[PDB]
Amino acid sequence: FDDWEIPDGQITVGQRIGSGSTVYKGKWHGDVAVKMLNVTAPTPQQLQAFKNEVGVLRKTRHVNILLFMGYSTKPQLAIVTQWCEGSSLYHHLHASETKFEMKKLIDIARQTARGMDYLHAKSIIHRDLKSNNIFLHEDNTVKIGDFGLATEILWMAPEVIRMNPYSFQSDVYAFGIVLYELMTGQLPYSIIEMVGRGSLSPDLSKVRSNCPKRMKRLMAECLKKKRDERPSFPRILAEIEELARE
Amino acid sequence: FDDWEIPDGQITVGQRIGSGSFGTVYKGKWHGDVAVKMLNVTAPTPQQLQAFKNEVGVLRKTRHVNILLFMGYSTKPQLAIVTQWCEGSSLYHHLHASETKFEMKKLIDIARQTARGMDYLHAKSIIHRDLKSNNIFLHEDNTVKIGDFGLATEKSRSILWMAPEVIRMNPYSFQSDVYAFGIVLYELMTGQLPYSNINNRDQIIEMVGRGSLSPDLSKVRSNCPKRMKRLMAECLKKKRDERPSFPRILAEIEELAR
Ligand SMILES: CCCS(=O)(=O)Nc1ccc(F)c(C(=O)c2c[nH]c3ncc(-c4ccc(OC)cc4)cc23)c1F
Ligand SMILES: CCCS(=O)(=O)Nc1ccc(F)c(C(=O)c2c[nH]c3ncc(-c4ccc(OC)cc4)cc23)c1F
Ligand SMILES: C[N+](C)(C)C
Ligand SMILES: C[N+](C)(C)C
Repeated sequence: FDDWEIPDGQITVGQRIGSGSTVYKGKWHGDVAVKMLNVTAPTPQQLQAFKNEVGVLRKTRHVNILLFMGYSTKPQLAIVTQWCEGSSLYHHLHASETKFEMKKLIDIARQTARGMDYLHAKSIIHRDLKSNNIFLHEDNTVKIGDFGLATEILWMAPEVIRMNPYSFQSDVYAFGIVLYELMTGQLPYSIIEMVGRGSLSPDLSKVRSNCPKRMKRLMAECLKKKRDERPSFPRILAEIEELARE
Repeated sequence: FDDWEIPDGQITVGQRIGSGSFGTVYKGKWHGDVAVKMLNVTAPTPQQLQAFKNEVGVLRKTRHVNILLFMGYSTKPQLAIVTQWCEGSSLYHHLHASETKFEMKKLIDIARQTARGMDYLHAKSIIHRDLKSNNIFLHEDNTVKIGDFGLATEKSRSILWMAPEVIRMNPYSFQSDVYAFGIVLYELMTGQLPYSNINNRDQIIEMVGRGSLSPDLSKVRSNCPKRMKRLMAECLKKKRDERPSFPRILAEIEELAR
């Protein structure tokens, strides 16, 4: 707690970047990102829950997840992480329209899976995984974010729509959707009633022609309508590592 | 300009930033961060190349802290211009997208640095023609840098920033640059663009062009100092001959700031 607190005198909040689970670029012993949560003058109960989550993030460390640097309470709850100069995967794919070579697509998927596997090995469900939460850092690594505050549509699993209902398996389906994004350059269904009941699912015929057959199949496994039929991240990750070498 | 050429083997073109004046802007690497503007030209004819080289000729001799530092050019695979990177994006993005709220003193500072940049360009016989918030950049070090002033003679041979005589036609001049600067001041002091309520282009053109419609000065901040508002109005005069020059604009600002 205390040792991770970044008093508001120590940090310069800069340009507003956008919204997630509200994000600014900032300064604190170098560049950072600061997420301002929608809370000021927290009640003791909110403060407590917040301290609990910061308790989890404190102990998370992996090259493929956003590095946690500290939190603030005044004037607003906030979370500070390292800055990712390469914007988000969502921005790269659907806005600036960057076209990565298939090697790079496979690489991004792999790094994402490494971070997700790590989170899950740490008993952290993401619940919100999407191309918007996948940031590209200057060193060319990929960092998953927005996994904080655990205990507190295009990427949603059918069971998560037709209400837990969240689970590790629903995370896996989100990752399937990200794979779809990577291999079609598009978002799916480009509704709730139809995906929830399993008569509508992402159109896999759309995927790139040079997408390796094992990637396409893994995407399909991750996107299965009944969650028990989805592969865990340990197996997802091994399968990606095998095919990337093959 | 052999010495200013940057062959494609020396630059790593990165993420697309957007479409500025004359071309498309990417972030890149060349002995550090750079911006590269890719012009809409590949396989230039000898005449395009020559025109482009003359322009590089001007750019290589320009140097002022309130204008993008020219770093060099490429001819292949496509014509390109390379300049220093501005980590703070554009004035336009700050005021209108991320709705950053500057204190009045920074607003005045931004107006001032821009004036210093514009004054510099004009002292250099360079007409901007495209001055707007979209091409006024905020550097990491908190300086402002004007861009898109490259290629003057090629433009020679955005309606919201356009002086009347430019709309109702080459009617470009130093004075129309001045009118543009006035629109930036309007943006700075009102936090908004002019004619915001008017969802129709050809309306703005016809009326502004004829002198019956002009930016609404009643919308400017309470805390905006009288001389700044006055200067803003002098800059926006419909008759180009009644606009001050940048030497006068800059001195007026230097003076009201103190
Ligand atoms: C340990 C993680 C805690 S968390 O689960 O709560 N996630 C978290 C916390 C705080 C943040 F600020 C962010 C966050 O969004 C970014 C962080 N570092 C970035 N670096 C760069 C861009 C970014 C630039 C430009 C963009 O273009 C629109 C998009 C994204 C975003 C971030 C975040 F994900
Ligand atoms: C010597 C001047 C020659 S010129 O007349 O041709 N101008 C010129 C040349 C080449 C360029 F790349 C640019 C140019 O646009 C930027 C330059 N350095 C930037 N640094 C940062 C953002 C920028 C980030 C993020 C944004 O967020 C949307 C917006 C703008 C743009 C530039 C430019 F103005
Ligand atoms: C402990 N941590 C620095 C890895 C977040
Ligand atoms: C010489 N310089 C124009 C690049 C500054």
